[PDB]
Formats: sequence, structure tokens, C-alpha cells
Amino acid sequence: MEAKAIARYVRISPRKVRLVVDLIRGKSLEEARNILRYTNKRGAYFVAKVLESAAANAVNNHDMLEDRLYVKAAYVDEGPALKRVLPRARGRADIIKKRTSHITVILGEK
Amino acid sequence: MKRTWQPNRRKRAKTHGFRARMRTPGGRKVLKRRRQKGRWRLTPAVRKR
Amino acid sequence: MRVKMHVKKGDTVLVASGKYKGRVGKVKEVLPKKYAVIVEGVNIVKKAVRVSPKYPQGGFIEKEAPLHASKVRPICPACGKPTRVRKKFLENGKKIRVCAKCGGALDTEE
Amino acid sequence: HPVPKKKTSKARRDARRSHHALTPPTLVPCPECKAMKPPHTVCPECGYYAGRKVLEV
RNA sequence: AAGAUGGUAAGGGCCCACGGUGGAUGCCUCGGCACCCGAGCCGAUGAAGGACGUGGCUACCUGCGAUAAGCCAGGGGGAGCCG
RNA sequence: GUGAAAAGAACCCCGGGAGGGGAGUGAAAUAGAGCCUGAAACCGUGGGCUUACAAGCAGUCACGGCCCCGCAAGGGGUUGUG
RNA sequence: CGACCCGCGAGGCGGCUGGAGGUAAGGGAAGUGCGAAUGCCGGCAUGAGUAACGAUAAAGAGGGUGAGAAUCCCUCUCGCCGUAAGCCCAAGGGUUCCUACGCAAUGGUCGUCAGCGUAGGGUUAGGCGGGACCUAAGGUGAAGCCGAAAGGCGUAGCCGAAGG
Repeated sequence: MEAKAIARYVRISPRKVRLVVDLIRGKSLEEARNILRYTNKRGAYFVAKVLESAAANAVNNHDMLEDRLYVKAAYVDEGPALKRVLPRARGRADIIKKRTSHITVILGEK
Repeated sequence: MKRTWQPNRRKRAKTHGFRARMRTPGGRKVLKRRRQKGRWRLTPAVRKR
Repeated sequence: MRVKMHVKKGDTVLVASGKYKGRVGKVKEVLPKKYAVIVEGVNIVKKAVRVSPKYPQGGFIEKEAPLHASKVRPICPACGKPTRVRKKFLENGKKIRVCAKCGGALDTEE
Repeated sequence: HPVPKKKTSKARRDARRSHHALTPPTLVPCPECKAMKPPHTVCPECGYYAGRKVLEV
């Protein structure tokens, strides 16, 4: 019950999966995978690991039924950045920040 | 456009070093002060072999 | 708990760990106070590689740590120990002049 | 040289972004099989429109 | 037929819960500070301070110098050790 | 700056590995390896009130409509018009 | 986190988290209370998912190894240099040149690839360049003169190289 799966410390950005994880709220799990195979936007590949981890958790360990599961309440949170330098034309140097992300999915029964 | 470093290796040793700091009566103050600054490990021996 | 310390071997009793019992002490260190008056069972894992056997497991790590092991036990276990009165041609006498004496002379019991 | 002024609010930072939401794709099933597919392409598991042309001979 | 006409939220607000990012406050310290006392020079029998080498396998500090994680004598110490 | 002690995660299950769900250690792993307590800015996911003919740094002072805590008396959040 | 006491700064009293220290009617001694100094160190937003990706010598297709490729390897067509974007020596750099593994981070994109990460291996001189041979500008310097001290000039001699 309440199958959980967390992909933690995966580096893209936390605003380039808010565009993707909103497509799989309220859907069923047979149709959240077909909507996510043919979608564009790299960032939709990392979300296609965590549902297929949560499905194996819900089947094997928590002892539910198989094909009655719908994806409830999936979300993504922040992560510790890391800084590098870019040199910028008459001296002055700049700082760019390459951010990470935490994707999590919980999974429930109808 | 020749921005003022332009390295050479005998000029490192014939102005900086040991035989150029232990000759002059004002340059021995440099060694006797860097040996008690807090022990600079050392700078001027950048030269090779 | 220094270069100055006590126990060689001997029927050492314990007081206060949930144990309240006692027998011989086996291998004493110094700078951590590591030995074995073997009571403590633990569960170390054994990594199951062919340099080891196929399925070994834990048990034999004890490490009774402190000075907590109260000392050699005659019929009066309540004892420290003073040093010699030496009563001979210059003994050195590391023996319990306190209550009673089963305290480590060269007999069958060490 | 054309630099801004007062920094924008949360309540109007997050009102431009209201209009960037993206659409799901369009899918129909392959009729020779039983799965999805974008509805004008060759199907990369069941084979064809009328005549194979793909898929592992 | 001329009705206060109203139940919708691409989105925005206020409040209440539950998580992430961040590193302040509390409790500690093998590290410092200021006054007191014991004491107060080493060196061509080659000094203060350094380069390079030395562990069965070794990167870095510490100890030692072709006898190189050491050798020979005297005392202490009384049990486990090969920084 | 983990724990009194490392007993610091054998072995199955998704994964190219990271990483996670179960077992197991422990008085407690929201004490797990940048790991004592762990605040504010900052960014999110669910529930309550409210709005697409209406003009204002903000709020405040009234009256009414829902939601909640109340045995009842009474109170807090929310804001439509003056 | 919260609807008991003082006019106020503030004290109590209850409810969750924490994990081993706190003191108290009456007195004493000062590093004693912060929104502002274009104040100082540390976090995090705004502009914004926009300007940019560093030369107008272009690319295309077929098979491979893999979990995964417009970008890594070979085969076949297409274009630019050709007095230089092609080979050979001195400076300067001083590790990684070559092989077998690998992808967390650096390559302003990807990457099974690399000048990137751990492990092993590799530069052989009587006859090539320089010392055990000379001297130039300059330097150092017995004797000799010197300058309140430090130190300054200087004869023979000696060091001094892409020159003999």
C-alpha cells in the first residue's frame, strides 16, 4: 500500500520536469507509459524509470493487485547546486549554477 | 601582443636565487626575514634541474 | 587505563551491563581497552565471497570495553589490590592483601 | 544601457508562465496488432500500412 | 418574457497541515590569551635552517641518514608489542 | 561534532550503475556515512474561503454569505458592498 | 504552536520535537540590546528559461560494437590548404606519449570518445649539442689606493657563447 519510489541526485534542472510530470497526474498506469514513450523533451526519460521502479515495488514487496493501479501525487523537488566560472570580456568573470533534482512518485490503488 | 611575461631560464637564476641574495648587504635581510616570517617554504626556486 | 593497568588473565567477574556474571578474560589491548570475557554476541556480516565459505555469518566479536570488569574473585570478590609486604629475599608481590586470596599464584589456575 | 527597474512580483512572475503548458500527443492503435502508435506512421512492432517495408526480415 | 440574474478558474491571493534546499541557536572540546615562577646562549670536534633518500608491498606527515619505521653500554619498568 | 559499542547494511527484488522499496543491527536510523538539535529567506504537492464591468503603497472601521472549534454562551480564517 | 498576568519592555502556564545539563528571594562587574553607514563575510531569488554556443573552408548515405548514438570506428561519393592549415631544428613547457579498464566531475550540447580518472610499461652515444680547451662586451679580483660604519674604484690572474 502506497508504493514509493525516489530518484535522488539526478542532474538536469528542477524546472525541466515540471513540464513533464504534470502530464501523468490522475492517469492510469497502462496509459501513463504510452503517453511518455512518444513524448519529446529529454527529461521525460528520467521519469520513465521511476514508474517502472514503483510498479515492481507494488507488485513484489507490498502485495497488491497488478493492473488496477493509477499514478497519484508525483512531484519533484530541489537539489544542491555546484558552481563553475565563465570568463566574460574585459576581465570580469561570472558564475553559472548547474542544478540537480529529486523526482519522487507515490502510487495508489483505485 | 607581447603581454610582458616572456619567460627565460637563466634570468630566473641570475637575478633571483641564492647567489644573488647572499651578495648584497640589503639582500641578506630578505633571506633572514623569510626564514623567520613563519617559514616560507620557498618562492624563488621555480627553476628546473 | 594507561601503561599502568591491571589484568593479566584470571576469573574476572562483571557487574553492570545486563550481565552480572564472570569467567576468564582473553586478549587485553591498551590504548583502546579491548578484550574478551566472552558474553557479547553480535551479528557481523561476512560478504559471501569464495575466499570465505559460501554462507558464514557473525557471532564471534565481543569487545567488552571498560574497567567495568571487576577484578579477581576469591570468596570475597570485593577487592582492589595493594602491593607487596614481600616476606622473603626481596619479593615483588602483586597480590590481594584484601579479604581472601585466590589471586594469581603459579598454580594450575595460572 | 536599457537596464530594468523594480523586480517583478511572485504574483506576476507566475502569470506569464500560465500560458506555457504543453499538450499530450495523439495516439491510435495499430489495427493488425493491439497497441498505440502516432496516427500516420509505420508501426515499429506490427509492420505496415499495406506491405511491410520494415521490421527485421 | 425583463429577472438580486448565478453555479465555472489558462491563472492570482490569504490561512492551515506535510516534505526538500540551507546552515544560524543550545551543549561540548586533545586549540589559543594575559599575568607569575624554574630556567636562560649554540658555532669551524662545522651551527640555525634545508634538498634528496629510508618500511616486504607505499601516496603524505612524523622519526632516522649508505649501520638510514635504526646499532652498542648504564639505570628505571613489568608485561604484551613490529609510529 | 554518527553511536555507549561500529554491530557501518550478508541475502532476494526494478536499474548499465548511481539511487530506491523490503529484510536485518540498534533504546531511536527523520541517528546512516558531510551522518547531534536544526531556524529565516527560497521552491514545491494536497485540503478551506474568494474573482474574468472592474481603478489600487497597503490597511483600518462597520453589516451580511459560506468553513471550523464549541454540550450552550462565545470565539478564530475567509472578503462582497459603504 | 497557543484566546492567564503588568499601562510597556516582558514573565508564567499548557501541547509536539529534542537529548544532558540548568541554577536562585538579595547584592556586585562590563566586549551589555541594532532596519539604514553606495556598511563586511555566508545563503538565495529578480531580469528568464529570453541574449549567447567564439569565425560564411559545406556536407550525405550504408553497415558495425552497445542498455542507449545527427557527434566514436571502417568502406564509397562531395569541398577547402598546397609557399601554406605540409615535414625538420632551437626556446618554453614537464607531465602523461603507448597499451588494457572507465564514465560521477572538466569538454560552453551529446557521447560507448579523448590531451579527463585509477593500474602497468617507455627515452641506450670514443665518433651528435655542452663540460675535463680558448677569448669579446661585461663581472670578480693578490698587490695598491680607500670611506662616520655598511661599502666604492683597481694591476697581473680567473669565470664568461648561437663566436674560434
